[PDB]
Amino acid sequence: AADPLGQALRAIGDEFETRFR
Amino acid sequence: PDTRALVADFVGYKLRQKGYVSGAGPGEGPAADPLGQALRAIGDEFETRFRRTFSDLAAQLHVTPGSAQQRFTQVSDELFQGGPNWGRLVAFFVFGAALCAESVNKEMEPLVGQVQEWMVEYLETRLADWIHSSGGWAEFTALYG
Repeated sequence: AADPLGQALRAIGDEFETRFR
Repeated sequence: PDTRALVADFVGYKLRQKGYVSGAGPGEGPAADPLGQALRAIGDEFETRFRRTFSDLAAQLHVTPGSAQQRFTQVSDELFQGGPNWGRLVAFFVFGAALCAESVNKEMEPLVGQVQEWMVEYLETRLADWIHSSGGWAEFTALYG
C-alpha cells in the first residue's frame, strides 16, 4: 500500500533536510 | 515567486541537461534569479544521490497518459507523509522533472505540459501553506544556495 518510489524520494529528501539544517 | 515559472525553469533545465530540448524557452541558459539557480544546483545533487543510493529515477517511472496523474499524486502523497520540508520539496521537483523526461523518452511529449500543471496544482494546494509558514522560497535560497 505504501509507495516504494515515494519512500525512496522521501529518504533522500530527509537526507538533504539534515545536511542543510 | 511565480510557481509556474519555477516549475518551468527546473523542468526545462532538466530536459536540456538530458538532451531532449535545446534552444529558446524556460530552462535555457542561467537561471533568472538565485532561487532558480539554487533549485537547479540542489536538484542536481539530489538526483545524483538518488541514483547512487537506489538506481536511476527516470527508469522506474512507467508512464501512460491514463495513469500518469494518479501515479504522480500517489508518489507525491507518500513523499510528503509526515509533512513537507525543503529536502522533500527538492525531491518533488526532481520527481516531476524525471516524469517529464521519461514522457519525452517514451514519445509522449504532450504529458510534459500536463505534468508541469499537476506540479503547480500540487504546490499551490498541498504545499503552499507550509512554504509560506516556513519563510517562503527566500528561506530555501538562503539555506540551499
